Amino acid sequence: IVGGTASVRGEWPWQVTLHTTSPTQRHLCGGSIIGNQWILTAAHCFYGVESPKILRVYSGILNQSEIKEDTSFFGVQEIIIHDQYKMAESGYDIALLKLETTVNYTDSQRPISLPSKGDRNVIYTDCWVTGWGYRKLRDKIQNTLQKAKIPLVTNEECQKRYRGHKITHKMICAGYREGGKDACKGDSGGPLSCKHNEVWHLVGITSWGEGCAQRERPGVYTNVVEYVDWILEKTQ
Ligand SMILES: CC(C)C[C@@H](NC1CCCCC1)C(=O)N1CC(F)(F)C[C@H]1C(=O)NCc1ccc2c(N)nccc2c1
Repeated sequence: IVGGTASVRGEWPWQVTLHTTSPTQRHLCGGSIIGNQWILTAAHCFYGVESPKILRVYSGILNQSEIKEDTSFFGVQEIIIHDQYKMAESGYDIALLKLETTVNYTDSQRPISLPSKGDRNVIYTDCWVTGWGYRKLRDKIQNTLQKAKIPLVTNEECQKRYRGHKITHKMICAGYREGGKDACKGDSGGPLSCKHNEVWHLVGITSWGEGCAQRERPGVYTNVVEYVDWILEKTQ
């Protein structure tokens, strides 16, 4: 996250850190808890991932430095990538991880609600992006989970900013006209979380953007509402 601030423990309980362990352990991407056995993340996170065997899901993490060799993690049974997925920028940037066990929900591990039936035309004005990504181009993964509030921009506006890409109704964009606050490399797969009637909803999945916090270049997110039928198909 660019232009963000540190979170405090327990603040974003659906946030997970997805680690790879090949060739060595490191944070690969964010994700969100959407069910007891289910994490929603981005398809592009899996590019160099040989199989589910090398992955580890950590919940309840504030600082990456907390994760030690005795820190409990959830194994991944299955990575379900959308059948039409090809590359982040061409859309369908959505994956489910089916975990090897069911999370017992606690204060530090909670689900985030999908966008609700009946809420398709709701205007979300309290959206937040979270993760351990870069604070600049050519940075590193950050220790403390970062947060930044970011306004949604219309698809029309987003297309005018990305005239070399096909922005579709299955994407949603978010950013300030002057930049300064944005998601970045390593925030991939984490939530764009929006609070409506005091209930949080997973509105976006961090996907791609041109640079990070560059002016007039918003973040482009997977528009979760348009995949709710696909999610429910795979999770039932
Ligand atoms: C060629 C470009 C059109 C896209 C390209 N630009 C990044 C910028 C940072 C250094 C690495 C390359 C891009 O995003 N990605 C390349 C890819 F498809 F392999 C994966 C994807 C990526 O890095 N996802 C993370 C990301 C980056 C910038 C973001 C951002 N600025 N806002 C919200 C969300 C943002 C999320």
